[PDB]
This record gives sequence, C-alpha cells and structure tokens, in this order.
Amino acid sequence: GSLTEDGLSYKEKFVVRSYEVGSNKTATVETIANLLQEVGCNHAQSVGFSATTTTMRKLHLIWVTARMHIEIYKYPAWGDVVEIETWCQSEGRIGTRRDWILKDSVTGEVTGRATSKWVMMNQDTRRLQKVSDDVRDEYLVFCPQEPRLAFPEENNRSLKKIPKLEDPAQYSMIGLKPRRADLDMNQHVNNVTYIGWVLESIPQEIVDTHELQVITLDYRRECQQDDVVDSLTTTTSDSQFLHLLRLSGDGQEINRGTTLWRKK
Amino acid sequence: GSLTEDGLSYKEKFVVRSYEVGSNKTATVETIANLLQEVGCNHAQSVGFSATTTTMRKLHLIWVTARMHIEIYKYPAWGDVVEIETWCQSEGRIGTRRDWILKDSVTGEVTGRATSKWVMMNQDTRRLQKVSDDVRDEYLVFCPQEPRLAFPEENNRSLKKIPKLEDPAQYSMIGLKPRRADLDMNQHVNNVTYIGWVLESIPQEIVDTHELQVITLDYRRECQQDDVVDSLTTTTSNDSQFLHLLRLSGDGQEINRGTTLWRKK
Ligand SMILES: O=C(O)c1ccc(O)c(Cl)c1
Ligand SMILES: O=C(O)c1ccc(O)c(Cl)c1
Repeated sequence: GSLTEDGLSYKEKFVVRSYEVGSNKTATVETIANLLQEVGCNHAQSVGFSATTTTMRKLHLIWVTARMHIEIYKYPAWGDVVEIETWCQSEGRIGTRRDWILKDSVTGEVTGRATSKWVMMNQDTRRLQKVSDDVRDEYLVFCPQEPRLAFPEENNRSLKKIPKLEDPAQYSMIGLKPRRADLDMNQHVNNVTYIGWVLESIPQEIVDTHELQVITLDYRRECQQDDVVDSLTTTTSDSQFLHLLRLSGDGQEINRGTTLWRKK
Repeated sequence: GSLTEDGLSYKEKFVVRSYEVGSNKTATVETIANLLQEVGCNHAQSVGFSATTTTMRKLHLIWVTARMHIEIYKYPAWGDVVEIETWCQSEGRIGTRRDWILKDSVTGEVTGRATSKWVMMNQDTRRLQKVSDDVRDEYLVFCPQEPRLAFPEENNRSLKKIPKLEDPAQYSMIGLKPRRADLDMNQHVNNVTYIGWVLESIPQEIVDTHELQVITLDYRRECQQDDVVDSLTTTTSNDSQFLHLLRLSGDGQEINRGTTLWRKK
C-alpha cells in the first residue's frame, strides 16, 4: 500500500484468500469490511497516527464508529486482486468521515464503495464530544480540502435515518457471544463482528437465492467481552430488511441497520 | 507465492494485518493457523488440485484433517512479513501429511513450525478408508521422495497420544456456536474455528501472563452448522500445560481433544 501522488488518499491491493470466501466462492461482506479496516489503519499509520493524534493523546480522546455504509456491485472471487482507495474528511465539529472505493485490479472498474462516520469520545468516561479546533487543524493536513464523497448524491442511502424494529421480530438468532478472536488489540469487540451478528438472523433461503447489495449499520453502544447479544430481523419489502442487535438480558440496543439484497 | 526451484515445496509471504493481532500486538495462533491453511491451498492449486485429485473425484473421496500440531517460537508483529514454506508427503496407506516452516522474512530465522495429518474419506457416507495405490502414485509426483519432516526428532510432541479429559473439568466455556463466517466455501466449519473454541476455556490470567508455545489437536468428528459445543480445559502441569476436550453441548459426543503448552512472558 502507498499514499497517492498528492498525499491525500491511500491505495492498497489485496489477494482474496481461501478462508475469506463464502458459498458463492467470492469474498464475504465481513471479508470486505475487514479489508476496509485494514487499508484505513495503513493510511492512518502512513500519515503519523499511533489511532490517535497528538492532541487526542493529551486529552485522552479517541475516535469511535457511529455508522458504516457499504454498497457492493461485485464481490471478488478467491485469488482475485482487489484495489481499495481510502481517504478521510473532517465534518466540522460533528466528527470525521472515512470513505473507500473498491476496484477490480484487472478491469479498473468500480466494484464497491463505502463510507463511515466517526465521533470523538473521552476514552475514560466514554462521553461523546464535539471535535475541537486543534484536532480539526491537524486533521486538515492529510485530508482533501474540497469535498470528496464516495456517495455524492443528495438524499442518498448512506445518510438515511434507520427506525427501531418493533417486537415481535420476524426472525431472530439469540445468544451470540464474542470469542477472543472477535476482539481487537485493545480487547474491544471488532467493528466487523457486529456486521456478522446482524447477518446471522437473515434466513438461509435469502442467503441461498440473493446477494447482499447494501448494508447500513448504526453503532449505539459497545458489546463488552462478557455480554450476550440477540440479533433480530424483519422483512420490510429485491428484498429489504430492518435489523436490531440488543443485549440478551435487559434488551439494551447496541446496533440498528438495514440491508438490501438482489436476487442472483 | 510460488513453487520452489525443484517444484517439491511452495513459499509465500504475508504482511500481518491490524485485525490479525491480539493483546500482545502480535499475530494470534488462529491467524497463524489461517495463514497455514492459505499457503496449503495455494500450493494445492499450483500443482493441479481442484483439494481433490482426478481419481478422488471419480470415487467421491476427500481429504479430512485428523491432527494439527503447531509450535511457535516468536509471533510476528503487526506489519511484519512472515515467509511460510510448505510441502506434502505420503504416509503409505495411513494418509498424507502437510508440513510447514515459518520464518522472519528479514532475519531468515525460523519462528515456528507445523505438521498436520490427513485421512481419506468417502464424501457421501463419511466412512474413513486407506489410501489406494492410484491416489498414492498420483500425488507422489508433487512430494519429495526422501523424508522431509518439520518435526524430525525421535519421540517428538507432534505424535504423542492425547488422553481423554475426565469430568469435572477445571475450566469450561459452554454454548459455543459457529456463525456463517466460521464456515468454508462448502458450508463445513473451518478447521481454525476448533482451535479458537479450544482456547476459549483457557483462563484469562494465563493469556495475560503467558504465550502459547505448542498446540496439538485431534479432530474426531465435525461440528455441524446447527450444533452447539462445550470447551473443557484442565491444568496438567515456568511452563503451564493443559488438557482440552471439545464436545457437543447436549449428548456430550467428543469432537476434538488436545493439549497446549504455555511459557511465561
Ligand atoms: O458464505 C456465505 O454465504 C455467507 C457468509 C457470511 C454471511 O454473513 C452470510 Cl449472510 C453468508
Ligand atoms: O488476543 C489474545 O490475547 C488472544 C486471542 C485469541 C486467543 O484464542 C487467545 Cl487465547 C488470546
């Protein structure tokens, strides 16, 4: 991987692995989400991050994911090479955004795109915050100053508000628990694990006859290492679904989302 | 990755990823096990498999894992490059073996080694069998003819018989279930998922003060997609050793047994 000529975006190529593909012999959406996080981390390292800036370390602040939105046109097959370009942009004091574009390395065609929203949090208290001028100033040195959007269109799916699923859910997968492989180096549940848990309650017949085209996921609260989660899904329709992840006991919401599937 | 000059082994380099490392900022043993399977798959593809041979496809036969044995001296850090060399060898009619050697790409030092035993099974009936002469002759053209062992030693750990853990277990993790990401392209539970499940019942205090040096795992029966597993561990021992058992949550049918050896950090 390398920063591009202008130093305002980063590109990396990945060869799809045998264990990264599903029943269709193409990369799963969880594999795609892991590659997005990997190229994001390599970009952060290339421009001087630990991921935190110097002012953030002084104030004990961290970036936390608020939303992930991914649209896939074609999933790469086992052995194929996918090139992913990523960049960040400040969104004033709301937070920051990281966008991605995925391409078939051979044809150069766009095979997918993604966008994510990040908010500032005090690492100790876990209290959300607005971004200060100091953090925005140092962030502006590695971001394009004119807007660059993976999802440019006004009123596009990536910004749509997601409603809360009402009981009874049409489908459910209960008692989901993270294992040590689901945790990151800081013992926090990996963001991709929540995508896997959401998809667990999609019925097998849909997975057998459709391919996932779009997923939008809000992250409200973290699942701790000793927590247990229930995954709930209801058909809202192409097939569309509404999703809810909540703690198995008291029902505290941890994520809500929507998926759109197209028939094979 | 590429076959070596003589065409009897395969090498591949991997850059360790951010999500592949654990609390020590080095690759987990599950990451190592996934890289071993990946270089094994790339080797099989480079020598014509599709991982069945022509005679196996005609007779509806497949290779299934019987045992995995891994020893790690040093785990690669995030961003490091690890080079893995792999090769296969026939073991007469018993089955086949795949061995691996892991090296630090910069120093060229050996940082780990692994060996696995595979047995032939009919894909439909699931009945184990001996290797036929046609299959033995077919894969002999891609294997070294003089023995090449990752674990050459006289009475080495890789071949040690593993006993069955007796109840009550000292530690347990109950109700483990595979999710869709734990399945391979044929909807079978990935071999690395069982390693993760074994390790789940090791207490956190051991994980915080020790590093895993050796794991030996026998595979007896598969966990199906709708099965639920219980992971059981008992301390058998500056080094800590454990005995492991994975069994179905309901009737207690054994699916795996193993041992781990941990050295203090
Ligand atoms: O292999 C598959 O089809 C597969 C894998 C993961 C996942 O979450 C889904 Cl919905 C399907
Ligand atoms: O992050 C770790 O320390 C880690 C990860 C996986 C695993 O199985 C164990 Cl025992 C530890």
